[PDB]
Amino acid sequence: LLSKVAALSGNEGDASPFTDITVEGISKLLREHGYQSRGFEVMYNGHTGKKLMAQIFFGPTYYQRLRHMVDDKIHARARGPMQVLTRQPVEGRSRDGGLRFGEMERDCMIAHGAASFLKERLMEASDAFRVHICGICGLMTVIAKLNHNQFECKGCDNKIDIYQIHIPYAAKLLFQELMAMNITPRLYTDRSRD
Amino acid sequence: NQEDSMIMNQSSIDRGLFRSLFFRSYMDQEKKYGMSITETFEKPQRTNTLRMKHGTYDKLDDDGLIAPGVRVSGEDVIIGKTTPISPDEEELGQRTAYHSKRDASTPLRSTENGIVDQVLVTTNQDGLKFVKVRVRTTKIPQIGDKF
Amino acid sequence: GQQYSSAPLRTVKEVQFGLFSPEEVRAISVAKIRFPETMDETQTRAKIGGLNDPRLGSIDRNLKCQTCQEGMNECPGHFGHIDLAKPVFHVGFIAKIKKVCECVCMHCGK
Amino acid sequence: RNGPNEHPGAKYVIRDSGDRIDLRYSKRAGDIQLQYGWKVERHIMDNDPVLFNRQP
Amino acid sequence: PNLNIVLTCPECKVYPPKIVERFSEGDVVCALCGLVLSDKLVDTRSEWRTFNPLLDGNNLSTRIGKGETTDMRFTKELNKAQGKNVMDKKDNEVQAAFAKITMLCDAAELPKIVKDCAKEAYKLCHDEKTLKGKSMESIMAASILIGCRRAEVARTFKEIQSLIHVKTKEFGKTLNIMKNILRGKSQNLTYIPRFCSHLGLPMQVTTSAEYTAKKCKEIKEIAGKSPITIAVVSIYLNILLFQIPITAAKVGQTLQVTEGTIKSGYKILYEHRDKLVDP
Amino acid sequence: VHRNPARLMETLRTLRRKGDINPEVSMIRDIREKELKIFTDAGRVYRPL
Amino acid sequence: KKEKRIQYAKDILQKEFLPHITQLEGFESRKAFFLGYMINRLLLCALDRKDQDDRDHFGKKRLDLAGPLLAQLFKTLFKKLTKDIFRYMQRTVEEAHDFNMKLAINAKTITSGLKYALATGNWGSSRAGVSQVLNRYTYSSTLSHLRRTNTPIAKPRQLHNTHWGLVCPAETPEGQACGLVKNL
Amino acid sequence: FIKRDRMRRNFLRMR
Amino acid sequence: VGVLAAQSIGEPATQMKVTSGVPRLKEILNVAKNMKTPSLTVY
Amino acid sequence: EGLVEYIDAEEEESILIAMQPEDLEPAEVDPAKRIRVSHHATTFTHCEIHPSMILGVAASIIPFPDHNQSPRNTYQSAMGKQAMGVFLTN
Amino acid sequence: LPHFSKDDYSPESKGFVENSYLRGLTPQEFFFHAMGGREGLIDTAVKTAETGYIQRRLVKALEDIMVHYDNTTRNSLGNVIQFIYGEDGMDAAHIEKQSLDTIGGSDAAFEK
Amino acid sequence: NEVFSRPEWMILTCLPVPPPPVRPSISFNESQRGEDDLTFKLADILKANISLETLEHNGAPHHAIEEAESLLQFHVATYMDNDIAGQPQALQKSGRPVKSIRARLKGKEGRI
Amino acid sequence: MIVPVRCFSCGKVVGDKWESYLNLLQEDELDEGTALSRLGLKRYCCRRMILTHVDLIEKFLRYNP
Amino acid sequence: KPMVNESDGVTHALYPQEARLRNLTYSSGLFVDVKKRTYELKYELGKVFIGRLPIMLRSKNCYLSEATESDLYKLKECPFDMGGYFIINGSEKVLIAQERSAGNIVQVFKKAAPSPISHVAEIRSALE
Ligand SMILES: [Zn+2]
Ligand SMILES: [Zn+2]
Ligand SMILES: [Zn+2]
Ligand SMILES: [Zn+2]
Ligand SMILES: [Zn+2]
Repeated sequence: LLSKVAALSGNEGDASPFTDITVEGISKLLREHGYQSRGFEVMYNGHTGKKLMAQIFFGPTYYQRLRHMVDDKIHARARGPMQVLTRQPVEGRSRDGGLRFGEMERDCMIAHGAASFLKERLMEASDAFRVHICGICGLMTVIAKLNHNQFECKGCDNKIDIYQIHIPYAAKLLFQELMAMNITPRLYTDRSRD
Repeated sequence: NQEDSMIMNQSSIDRGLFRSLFFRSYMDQEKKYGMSITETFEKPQRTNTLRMKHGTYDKLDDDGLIAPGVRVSGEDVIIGKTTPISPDEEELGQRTAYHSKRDASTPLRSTENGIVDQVLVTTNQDGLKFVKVRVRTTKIPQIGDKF
Repeated sequence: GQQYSSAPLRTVKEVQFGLFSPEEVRAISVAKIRFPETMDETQTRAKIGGLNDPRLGSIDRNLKCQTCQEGMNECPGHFGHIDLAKPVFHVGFIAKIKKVCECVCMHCGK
Repeated sequence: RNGPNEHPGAKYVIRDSGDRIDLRYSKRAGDIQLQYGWKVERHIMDNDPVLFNRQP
Repeated sequence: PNLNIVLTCPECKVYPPKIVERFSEGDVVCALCGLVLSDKLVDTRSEWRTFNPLLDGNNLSTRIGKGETTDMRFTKELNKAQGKNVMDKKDNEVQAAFAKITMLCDAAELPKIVKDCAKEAYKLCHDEKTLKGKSMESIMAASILIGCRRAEVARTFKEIQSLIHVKTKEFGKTLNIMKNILRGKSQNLTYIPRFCSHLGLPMQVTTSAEYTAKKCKEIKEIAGKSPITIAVVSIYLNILLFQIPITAAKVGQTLQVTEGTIKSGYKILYEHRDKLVDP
Repeated sequence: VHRNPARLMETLRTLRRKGDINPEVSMIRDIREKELKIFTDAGRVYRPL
Repeated sequence: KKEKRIQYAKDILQKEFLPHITQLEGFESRKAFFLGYMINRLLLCALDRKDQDDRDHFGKKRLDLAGPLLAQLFKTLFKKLTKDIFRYMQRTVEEAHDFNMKLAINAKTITSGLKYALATGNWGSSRAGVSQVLNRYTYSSTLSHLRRTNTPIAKPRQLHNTHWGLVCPAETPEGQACGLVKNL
Repeated sequence: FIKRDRMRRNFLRMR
Repeated sequence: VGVLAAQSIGEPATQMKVTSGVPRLKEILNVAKNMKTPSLTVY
Repeated sequence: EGLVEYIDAEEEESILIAMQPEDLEPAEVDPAKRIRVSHHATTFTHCEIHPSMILGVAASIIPFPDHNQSPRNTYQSAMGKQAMGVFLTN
Repeated sequence: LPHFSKDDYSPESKGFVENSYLRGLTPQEFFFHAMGGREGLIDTAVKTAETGYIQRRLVKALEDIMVHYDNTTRNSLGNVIQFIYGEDGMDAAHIEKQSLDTIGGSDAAFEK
Repeated sequence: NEVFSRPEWMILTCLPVPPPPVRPSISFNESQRGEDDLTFKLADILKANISLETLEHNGAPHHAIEEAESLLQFHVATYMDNDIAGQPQALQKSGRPVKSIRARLKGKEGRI
Repeated sequence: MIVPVRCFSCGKVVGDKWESYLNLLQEDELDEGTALSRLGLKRYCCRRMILTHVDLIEKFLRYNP
Repeated sequence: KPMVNESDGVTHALYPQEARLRNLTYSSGLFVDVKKRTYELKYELGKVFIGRLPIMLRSKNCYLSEATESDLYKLKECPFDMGGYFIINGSEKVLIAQERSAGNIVQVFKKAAPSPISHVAEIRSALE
């Protein structure tokens, strides 16, 4: 309102916090210029050109543009570069990184009861690794030279019973760190406890 | 307009309302490790330079820089810098055929574009020839912009 | 995108957690790792018998990882070892061992 | 036949052998005919359900 | 034994790999048939984000210092254990030598490039047979002078001599045999702006002494008698051409040059005053 | 201590307003506490009145 | 020895005991009166005649600009400089050699100390986040940025009545650092 | 109710 | 049903004589040995 | 000349400050103006220069912050540190 | 505030804002309103910071609980929490508030 | 359990060495090559082990043997868990604490 | 800056009214509303342009190229 | 006054604009009159550079404090530049005002814990 009165009279209105300027005085000063004292003004529609039933509060207002823009936010990733440590999609828009599927998202997928979308999102959509484990010991010591279809597991005398499993690369990092920490994460495809 | 949404006049935008300029500065510097290896600002040739980016190198000059005023887009190399390599150090892929040097230029951002405003070259404190670039880009108010 | 294998494909069921025996560590490992240096003396390749020799896994794609062959996107890795001349304790077990020292005799071992 | 530039197009082809041919640089070859059992990766057109989420 | 992975296109097989690398998609593709050659591309920039072979080599080491919650007794026992194992390697001389050389270079206000060149020179010499001593002072002074000559810097012998007392003669011999070492492991103009900085002279007198130095280098006669006197008599003539007064005593006591020498050179220089005028 | 804080406080205030003492020095006279604190140390935040 | 521990304890009561006022010998009567004053305040607070001393009073708080910070920093760096110079003196007289003014007084201790402290966020972890890059988004961001005061980690986040006319009651960030950052 | 910014003419015409 | 219950209880926690609200919920879930207001209702 | 004095937060405990000069100093209504206090206090030792000075730099840009709630003044004081403009001319 | 007298228990000096947002507020009221605003922001921030931790403890507390093909709520280890889900076996997406006509009404209306 | 755990196995005698697929080193610009912290820890274990063997081969000062034994115990202890209370913290030459495996498995946003 | 061309609403040309505007202000010493009433502007959409303009090109020209 | 010593050895005056463009540190040299004496025991028988000090802009040591409007336009510095910050490696660093408690004041506090101490009279004593 005071910006409209300032735009009509030509004098910048004083907008100090603690003064004696009231709203009724600005309504009178705007009334002296011919417009409605309450800031309303009869508007017409743009599509039909028909008068609007309710008057619109219409007047200038000072605005500012922030740093946040869409051109520095929108980004999509479809098969890009992976990290060197976890072999997972990188972090950052400049490095062409993917979005994070955190723990709460997985908990929501469990709440919906969709296990196939969770498995696909945590394997094919991210990282999927194939390894071979031994029958006697469930460790990843199975040397695989499959150019001639040959396998071994060091330290347990096996060249026949070798199993193939698909686990994420992060889980393999966990198992290898446990083996580096003197912990045996033995994996068995059969149920011995029954 | 619902939920703090605003409708802006297009004719006012076309006449220059809330239009702003963005100046991005890319600073590059050549360095010398043990004096034996010396980075040099130059235009890399596609014949003897290994590890060269897929960007275009037609906007570079003879010194390996883009003169101001040249319209550049994303994936464009602004400052061409090459590093000397040793033949018996890596020998990866075709390194035993290129022989010469390895590319290590600093290109523009992938999503950015504009007109190079100003480029200056100066020696820093220890006498290393570094170069600063400044590219300007008018960002017309879009629907996704915040006010 | 990995290479095909003829091994039978099964899921992972039971997982057993246990301690690593030193004999099993020596039976799983392939190298001894005696030189504290990283790369070779010629500042290239690997030390061959050191902290990161081709007897373990490798990166940089171009290298082949001698004992698996194949590539880095396929190499699970390989294990080395370190044979100490003086036995040491493990941190996460320092308490437990102590409790064992308070549960058994220190001579007849009963 | 539209190309990756146009929206009603594709990006990569996967033959039944498990091998991916990129549509880029494939126009230099000339013609690419599809067979039964292949997997062509298309762009997101209409009527495609996708998950929508907002943190936290 | 081989271990060299070479990417080829089995469909093209017409030429060695003339391929293109798509980093945004993380693949490498043949630029002919358009067939991809590899998926899931690794990065070198991303692993470097978390983080010297030229000098330290392949040696690794780790510090032991005090902890957040620890005792001072354990910190001393671990450091004394490393003090008994410090004899296992003869690399204690490189860290102490680089420390003292670091102190001298930091005392001379020389740039880091001359410091790295001097450290590289001392690393090239180190402990060879042809050195055979010199009490660690002459190899340090000569290494600093070598690192100064390599970085296109100019430092007079009386300057390093003013820093370190190397007795000149043994310094010259150690510098000579050191230069032979450098040749076995395979310019006075820069002095003018330095002395002009010592006297606080304008730029026109500096470039005037540059043209005078080059011309006097082209005229012959006397040739030089060491370039320092040619520099001081050149600046002396270029300053007697203008009106800024320093006389001969002040410039002789500031630049450490004999007055009879700058007058002896000022005589024949005044004789060759003809062809030395730039404008 | 001092057995006449009235005249002394008036003197220090009159000499404080004339510009002799630095105006950054803040002096307080707590009556109930029967104290007279004088603060001339750096770090205090003041405002003109 | 007892004869040295009685005089040593007396020297503790004359020097380390109450460093303020002074540290000379003979000021025991004065410190006795001040001590009796502190006991009078403690027992006088125990008789419920005075409330607990408030720590949120802004008058009891002191700010530190570049003056005090560079006073501590330049003080410690100067002490290290003196100690190093004396070390060079003892090395010179002990090893029996010549002296040089270029090897005794070093400049990279003061240059590296001031340049490093004003370069990094630390002021030497004791203190961190002291030096921040200047925000040049607009003019009011620089004005409001230079006058920004920080408080290291009663409720200090709530606005106190002593902040009238000294701290802006509205200009404050939101998030984890709410109310800890203040504006003049 | 507006900011009086013409004080230069008033002070110049008053002093 | 466990995740659905944990969400059906955790969601009203965002909108938040004896003590009520988030501290009281913390005392109930943690099962603390002492409450903020140990009161009784003697009928 | 003894016409203005600096006051910290310690001396503020022992002074009586007046808000407006020509409203609380002299001794004694349109319904559009706000209701104020009285002038029963006589021992006014100091007087406020102007109340609008209690705000900071960011809050000073706000027009009529009295008629606006405080958290909006805080949010605007936070958005005023990132708007587009002209910081300098060089 | 240092603008009022000592030992003042009047409501205006103790925080009452008798003015409205249409006619503006006085400084001694805008200060207290700023205190209330900052207190509101701090309180909301703490309530969110604790709400997140509570949310994680509830999610990780109730996770491996489901209903098998026997209408019995039991976890993965087989421990039976509830013999019947919700003690009735009804999903929370088909329940509506109903009125019991057996207890409602007087005795004369019941017999009538 | 005899087949899985033994008190003799609780005491470390031989130490497994993980491959670079666990600790990937970097060779940036061919002259700035960075090695992981676990690699430096393995170097410390090798230097302390070879030092202890050398001190135990020729002569026996009885004190340097205990200093080298506590040194190797410190390198292995910090190799398994660097953030051990009551013990000094190993720091890298760059100015940061040594990253151990336990630190990779303990803090948030890690491996779990 | 440097006199916005046209207007940000109606579209009327105003760039040729700045020189006269200042000329009417520095010569006739009239008010802002009177000068805007002499230029021919009858809508406040235009008035906010001349009234709220901050000419910063003058402070930009004082730098040597 | 603020100065810069280059790589070749020349040292000249520094301006904040060239300091920002060359990624330098706006500092000034510091000298000290170092006096030495030799006693032989009470028998008694230099302007040394100690280091550089970063200078805040718009300060009595910087060149811009005495500059006028047109002079600032010659040095390519806006007159609206408030200054009050440092320049290190071409970066404008600001030292945020720290806050701490005062000393040499007797304080008393209560202890609502089951500790045998009921009231504590703390006083942080320190010299000026
Ligand atoms: Zn096996
Ligand atoms: Zn392998
Ligand atoms: Zn063979
Ligand atoms: Zn091909
Ligand atoms: Zn208009």
